[PDB]
Amino acid sequence: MRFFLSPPHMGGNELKYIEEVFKSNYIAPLGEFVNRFEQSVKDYSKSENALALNSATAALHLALRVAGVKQDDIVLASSFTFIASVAPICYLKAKPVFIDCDETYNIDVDLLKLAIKECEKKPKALILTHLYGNAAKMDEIVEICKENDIVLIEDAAEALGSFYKNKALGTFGEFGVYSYNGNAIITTSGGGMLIGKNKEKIEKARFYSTQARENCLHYEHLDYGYNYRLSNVLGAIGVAQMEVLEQRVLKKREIYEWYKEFLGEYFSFLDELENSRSNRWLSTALINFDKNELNSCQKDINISQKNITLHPKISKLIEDLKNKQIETRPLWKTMHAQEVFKGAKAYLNGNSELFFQKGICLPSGTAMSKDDVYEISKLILKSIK
Amino acid sequence: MRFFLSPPHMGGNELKYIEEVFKSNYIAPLGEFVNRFEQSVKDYSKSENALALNSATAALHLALRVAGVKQDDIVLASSFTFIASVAPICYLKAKPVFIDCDETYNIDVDLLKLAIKECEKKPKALILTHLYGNAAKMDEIVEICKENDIVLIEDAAEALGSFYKNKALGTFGEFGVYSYNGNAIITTSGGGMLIGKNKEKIEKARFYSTQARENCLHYEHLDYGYNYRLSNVLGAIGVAQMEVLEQRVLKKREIYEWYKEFLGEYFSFLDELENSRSNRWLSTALINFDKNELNSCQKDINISQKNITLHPKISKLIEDLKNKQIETRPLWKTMHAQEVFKGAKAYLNGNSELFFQKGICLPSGTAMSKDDVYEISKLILKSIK
Ligand SMILES: CC(=O)N[C@H]1[C@@H](OP(=O)(O)OP(=O)(O)OC[C@H]2O[C@@H](n3ccc(=O)[nH]c3=O)[C@H](O)[C@@H]2O)O[C@H](C)[C@@H](/N=C/c2c(COP(=O)(O)O)cnc(C)c2O)[C@@H]1O
Ligand SMILES: CC(=O)N[C@H]1[C@@H](OP(=O)(O)OP(=O)(O)OC[C@H]2O[C@@H](n3ccc(=O)[nH]c3=O)[C@H](O)[C@@H]2O)O[C@H](C)[C@@H](/N=C/c2c(COP(=O)(O)O)cnc(C)c2O)[C@@H]1O
Repeated sequence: MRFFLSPPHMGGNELKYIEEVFKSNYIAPLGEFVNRFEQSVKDYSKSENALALNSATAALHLALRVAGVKQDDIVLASSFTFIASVAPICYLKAKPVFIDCDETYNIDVDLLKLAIKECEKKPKALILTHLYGNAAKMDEIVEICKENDIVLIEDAAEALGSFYKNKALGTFGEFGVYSYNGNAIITTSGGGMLIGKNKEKIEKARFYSTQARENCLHYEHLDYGYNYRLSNVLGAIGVAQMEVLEQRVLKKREIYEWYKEFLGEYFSFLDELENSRSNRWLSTALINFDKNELNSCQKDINISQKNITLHPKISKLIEDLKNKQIETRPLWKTMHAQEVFKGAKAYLNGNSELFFQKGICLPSGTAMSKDDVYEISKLILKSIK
Repeated sequence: MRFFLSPPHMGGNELKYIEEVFKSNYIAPLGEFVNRFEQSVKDYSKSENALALNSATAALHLALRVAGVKQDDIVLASSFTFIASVAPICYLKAKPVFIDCDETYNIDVDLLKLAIKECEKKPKALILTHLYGNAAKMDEIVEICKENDIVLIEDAAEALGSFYKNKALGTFGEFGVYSYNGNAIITTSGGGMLIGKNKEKIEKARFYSTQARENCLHYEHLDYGYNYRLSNVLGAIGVAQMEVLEQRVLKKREIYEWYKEFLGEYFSFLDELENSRSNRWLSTALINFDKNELNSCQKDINISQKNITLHPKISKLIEDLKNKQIETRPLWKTMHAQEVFKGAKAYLNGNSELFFQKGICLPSGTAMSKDDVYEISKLILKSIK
């Protein structure tokens, strides 16, 4: 393939810091660059607490554990998301209630109110995805969660570098998670950060992350925990990648603006919320789309596996570009159509399914030039007419 | 500290292979060195299947999941072990039944038979620790598990490089796990390998390891999974470390033989099983110990948190050596005395608690010379008389 969605983009101080790790001989999930990695996420996000982990999935698992979610507790979540977001609900055997999205790709604010209202019992938490870097309607969701005493866990796994009203996505919730998996805006080759408001709670996540050891020489355990802690070698990568995070954000936004410029007449590019700044982690576009097709229903279902057919120009577009060795992908297939979540409760308004029909993820690698985006865009244009 | 239990010992091709990873641009939990890492574990262990993961804890979690352990299923396990071994029982909300150890530090064979006999229902699996690299009585345990249709999962997390009757520890069970955490005989700075007999099953673990995706472009999920997959950068480390594994094994055994030579008159060093080869991951020694103190009881309890006092010469020995900047540690404090496992069923014969009293983990780093071991040993001798 010539172009991937969002491959690694390295070329900083990664090797240099890794060599410092080798010199230290802390070849372990702890050490100076774990610490520095967490410092850098605090410096950037302005969250006061950060815990370097091996994945954002782990971060969410810990956020939920530390929030006191138990078996059969209700956890609200975004339907329009990647399964990692909600897999931890399954780990804790909590009961997921999935909620459709709005014009930002994120949980719809009125559906949220509906879903909470109709829970058979007070929901304990909400995992809010910020899909593709886009901010959800935070003042509203935050307030709703405050009003209902719902722990907000922002899943900003795709949204490191996104902002709403000058605040880092991740810093509104009690908890925030960022991914540094291989295709994230920056990477540790696999990694994550759990940030949060409560220093005790984060430090409790920290305790869980290293097998729930009491502070003593022998092994003493009042609870059970995990091995979730991030490798210091990978922490080094994290540090060097954090050095270019903002540069990456700035570039992903340029690439999106380019796509808009080359494809604007023929695709719909939904706007980020005024008073936000999406990291545009992937540039996405909707074909044959009118915003007034949104909210074509308001219902709750028990989920069944559902086959959703791509708009024909999307499936052709994917195939055409694949033949020219350009990776594109459908938008995330809603959890409300997934077999894994058979039986679980979901609120629909039609939107996530409609986005899956008409949407596409475009190559958004920050190593691409304008000319790259240009040649990709004209193959996209060739394909559709 | 001048000497740690088992720090990283690098100095091979680690940086070289990491640089190859950077050149590849697979800065992700997949790629060539993940693959090569798994190949090397197959070449060495002779297991036909290997799955590179971020920890041995993950490996065990997957071994249990894939074995079909469900909530409230009984899982037998070693008491004398590190909590990571049994934490996955907790993840699946299975019911642990812990079993005391014999003169090898591993599950006693008769107690095992007892515990199985008295289970309120057929136990689904057994997680057998091979403590400190030492082989448990495999022909017996294997047979017992076969007879009772118990899935044997060897926890060889500490025993990479150990053998029983010419077979790699890890390759007797349906599943085997190895750790490459920061203090293991070799390291990836955090990592593990799930090996096993059944290629389907291992590949099923593989599927779970990357979020349980159906093989298609869009995201389609019939089940939920994890993010457990190992980083390719760390895989590179694994490959280069696997190149010295046997050398390390050979060295750990030398160091043990040295400790025996310098401390033999004053400590008891229990022998590995004839027709085995322990990796001697840590050199361990028992003070004021007679083998006939073993099996001083045969009872089942419901666990309560129990304070076990070190033999005074052990606690003094630890303090004395700590003051000379040498790390020593007690032996692993049995799960049958841990608060976390309050209420759970445990079979005792006295042995694990007696080993905790009189035992010590000695510095066993493979970078140590004979002179190092010598100077450590005479400080040990100074301390005890
Ligand atoms: C391995 C990887 O990159 N995983 C991310 C990805 O999953 P998936 O689509 O299954 O992965 P693939 O694209 O098949 O993986 C191929 C890898 O090869 C790499 N690559 C390819 C070519 C090359 O030359 N070099 C290279 O390295 C790619 O950049 C990529 O990382 O796509 C998802 C959208 C991401 N989402 C994670 C997520 C979580 C959980 O984060 P966690 O992954 O646990 O940190 C929580 N919530 C939400 C809303 C999330 O979205 C995953 O982190
Ligand atoms: C981080 C680490 O090394 N963890 C291993 C260790 O846990 P713990 O005692 O809490 O760790 P500490 O010694 O406090 O960690 C300090 C780290 O700093 C490193 N270090 C220190 C000085 C230096 O200069 N450089 C340096 O890097 C050390 O080598 C060490 O790795 O000691 C346990 C005995 C190991 N056991 C794991 C296990 C599992 C699960 O394996 P997993 O860890 O999930 O791969 C399943 N079953 C069984 C029977 C197991 O035993 C853990 O893998």
